[PDB]
Amino acid sequence: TVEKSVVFKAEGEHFTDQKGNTIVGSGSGGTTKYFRIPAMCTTSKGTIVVFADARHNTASDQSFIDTAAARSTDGGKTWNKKIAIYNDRVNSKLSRVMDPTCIVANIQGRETILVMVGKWNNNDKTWGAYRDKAPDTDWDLVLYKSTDDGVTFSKVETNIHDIVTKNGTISAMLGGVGSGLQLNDGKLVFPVQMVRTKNITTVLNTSFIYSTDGITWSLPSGYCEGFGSENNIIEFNASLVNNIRNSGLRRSFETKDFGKTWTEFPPMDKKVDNRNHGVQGSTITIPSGNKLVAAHSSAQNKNNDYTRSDISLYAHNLYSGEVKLIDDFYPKVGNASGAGYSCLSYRKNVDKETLYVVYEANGSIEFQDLSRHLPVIKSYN
Ligand SMILES: CC(=O)N[C@H]1[C@H]([C@H](O)[C@H](O)CO)O[C@H](P(=O)(O)O)C[C@@H]1O
Ligand SMILES: [K+]
Repeated sequence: TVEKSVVFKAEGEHFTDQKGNTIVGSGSGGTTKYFRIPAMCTTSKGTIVVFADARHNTASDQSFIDTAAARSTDGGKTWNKKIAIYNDRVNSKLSRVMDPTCIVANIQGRETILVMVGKWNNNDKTWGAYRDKAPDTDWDLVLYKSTDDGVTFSKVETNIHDIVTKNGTISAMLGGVGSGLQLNDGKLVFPVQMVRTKNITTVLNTSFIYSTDGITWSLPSGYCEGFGSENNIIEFNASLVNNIRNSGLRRSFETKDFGKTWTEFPPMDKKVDNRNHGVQGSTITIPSGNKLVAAHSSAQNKNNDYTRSDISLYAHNLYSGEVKLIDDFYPKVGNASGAGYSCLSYRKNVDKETLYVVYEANGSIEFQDLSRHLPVIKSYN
């Protein structure tokens, strides 16, 4: 409802641990230093829930991180904040939970918010460097859920570690970043990225995990090419279509056999250029009559580097393959320490449609209401 607000302020937030003691970060006055990787979900009550890495000491990936959650019930004007998932606190310099992917769904009639993050404790190198073990012993992928509209989160005892181990060719797995989805048949789907074991020629692959109850998960038999691995999936008729990060042009593939084989999807394949290094992007579908339109956000990256400037909203015509820039909502050069990520959230509650975005803005996480752009996006079919 509000047009724009700051969800998490770099060097402006103070969080407390499980015992009620304040977490003294490296920010001014002992605040959390930097926020990254925003994920957002809107509920049937109109509640906006935002998750993000609370990188307490540094913006670097291998650092002390907790998953923060902010909840707004007044259209994004004010935010109630807290830590949703705490890292294990084994290593004060490296313990972390990171890269959230959320899903808002109705599981057997109960509206649930699921959040999945990767967890590490002693690894001091980038996750893609660990390929000797199946899986890496330092790694874990945890899932938390909220059944009270984002107020409290609880760990879900899942079989995810089991399926990865059983596969035997996966060193580590992570969510695609941003948001997953609930299919028409009710199944929950989390797009995933995976680092394969050393013997596999392809270092990274993309796929997804699915579940009916959110407790028992499955992995399909096939694998999609990895590229920059971060990705989102959308349901289009009887297909699952992904949108993957890649240095240069984004890639898009579709499965018509539920994860067994993937072929490039022309309407979205190589349509948006993120330039050097690539960036994570959010891709969701928006209904228009009895048709669908895909809305997407990622950085134009005008400096062709890690600054990832100009985080923009695009509309993808799934039928014709046309693409159009709808709005450059953050037309600024980002902080090379960590920038460019975003997450879109569309929802139609009763007769009210809303389109929101959450994105990285120089260490902080900002929110913008993009609903005014819906008529233009919805006409792209
Ligand atoms: C688990 C993890 O490391 N996530 C980080 C990834 C990852 O290192 C790369 O995607 C290579 O796998 O990098 C991005 P970015 O630096 O491109 O902004 C920040 C993420 O927090
Ligand atoms: K990185």
